[PDB]
Amino acid sequence: TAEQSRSLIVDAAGRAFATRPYREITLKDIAEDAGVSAPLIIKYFGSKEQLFDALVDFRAAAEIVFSGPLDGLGERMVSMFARPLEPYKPLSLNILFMSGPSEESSRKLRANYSAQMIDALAERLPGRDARLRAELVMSMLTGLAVMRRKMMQEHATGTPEEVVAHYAPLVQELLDGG
Amino acid sequence: RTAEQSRSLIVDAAGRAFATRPYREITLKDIAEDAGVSAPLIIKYFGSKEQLFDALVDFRAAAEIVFSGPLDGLGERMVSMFARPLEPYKPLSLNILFMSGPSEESSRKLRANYSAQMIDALAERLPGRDARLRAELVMSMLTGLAVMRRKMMQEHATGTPEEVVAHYAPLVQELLDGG
Ligand SMILES: [Mg+2]
Ligand SMILES: [Mg+2]
Ligand SMILES: [Mg+2]
Repeated sequence: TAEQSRSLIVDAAGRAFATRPYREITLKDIAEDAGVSAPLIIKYFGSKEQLFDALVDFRAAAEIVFSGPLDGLGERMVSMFARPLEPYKPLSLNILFMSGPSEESSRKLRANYSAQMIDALAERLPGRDARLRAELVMSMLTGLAVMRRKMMQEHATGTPEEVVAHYAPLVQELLDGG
Repeated sequence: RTAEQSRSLIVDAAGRAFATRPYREITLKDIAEDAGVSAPLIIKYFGSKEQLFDALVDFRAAAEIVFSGPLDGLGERMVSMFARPLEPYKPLSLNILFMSGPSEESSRKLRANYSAQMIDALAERLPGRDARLRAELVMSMLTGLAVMRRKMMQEHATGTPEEVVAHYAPLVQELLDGG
């Protein structure tokens, strides 16, 4: 029912917002990609703007990325960001890149990312400069995914475990503090 | 002023345009308007829109700047450059890439150039095993930092550049030294 359709819609909307300029996207485009009709996107989400708001609520992402103890969190996060996924993931940064002169959509995304992603990590870190360190962790993780998935693509060297071996201890140093 | 200074204005305006709007939505007229020069002047110095684009995505000068000097202390020097609070569309490498899309010719040439001129150029310098991977990870860290601070965070980026160096440069230096 809603479950299978909504997931198809969210999936299509994320792709759309992460790959095309905000100002170009219609609900009809999203519906066509989702294999649904536009009216039931309006039923479940109300408007394009509200659909966008759902896609820039980062609370679920933070629940996935920061799950579990700080011990070994570096390696768990790098594993996830080292997976060779689509060039438009993570959605956070890719939707941001597609904003352009859509200033309100960019503003909402950035405010939510700071509160729901960065601060969610910063709250958990021991020691001094927790906020700065959380920004640096997300710099490393998002920078890795964008570099590998978008800039390098097939040119990317090394397997995910090799990425983890080199990069996770560095992420873990930021998590641990000092 | 001089030819050299007209060229500087054009390159500045062209980089901004290509890093902020889709390739297809960019005209030499608009670049000229932003630069404060005439479009025929852009043609004199660069030949065409495509050739201007090719100049922008030639990363050899960027590599000379970013990888200059001994490997000793290079991490700190590199984090110092990428920690500066520059425009949200810099670095041009990534921002112009974001404006390209579905492995268009523009995108293919940009990526090939970045791989050879940036990644491989750094990798050739590194001691120890897995040099290409380590160069990719260094650039991941540096570009990730600048995009996060300049584009995502903006006014709410935390810390001065020296504070960023203190935490981040030793990590960059570990990858340079051996991984
Ligand atoms: Mg993210
Ligand atoms: Mg770069
Ligand atoms: Mg070597």
